[PDB]
This record gives sequence, structure tokens and C-alpha cells, in this order.
Amino acid sequence: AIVSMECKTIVSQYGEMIWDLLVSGVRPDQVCSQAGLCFVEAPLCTACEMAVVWMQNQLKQEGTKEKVLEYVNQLCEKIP
Repeated sequence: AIVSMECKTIVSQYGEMIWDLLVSGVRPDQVCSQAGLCFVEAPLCTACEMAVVWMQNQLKQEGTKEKVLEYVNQLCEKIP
């Protein structure tokens, strides 16, 4: 009852905000460093970071956001 409600509150009241933050919190340079392509100047570093910026932009898309929130919400409903 309680945790499920709290999960649903997160999605309904905070879900877009949280997703926005998840998306905006991604750091192309950090992600590209973990991929071994940037350092904490090579051409693949720059291309990787461009690719991550574009990944983040895909994640902002309405369809993607709505799919993610709906996925989470369906899981909230599975909390006993």
C-alpha cells in the first residue's frame, strides 16, 4: 500500500523532473572516458562526446520520456 503509493507519487508528481535530471546528469566526457575514448583531444573522444550529447537529446524526446515513465509506473503498480 504505502511504498506503492510513494512510487506512484514519484512518477506522477516528480517523474518528468527526475527523468529530466537523469538525462541532464549524463556527462558525455565521463561516459566517453569510461568507454576509453576520452581522458578525465583524440578525434574519437570528440565524436564520442557528440554521440552522447545526441543520445541525451533522444532521451528528451516525448515518446522516450513517456515510455520510461509508463514503464516505471507499471512497476509501481507491482509493489505489494
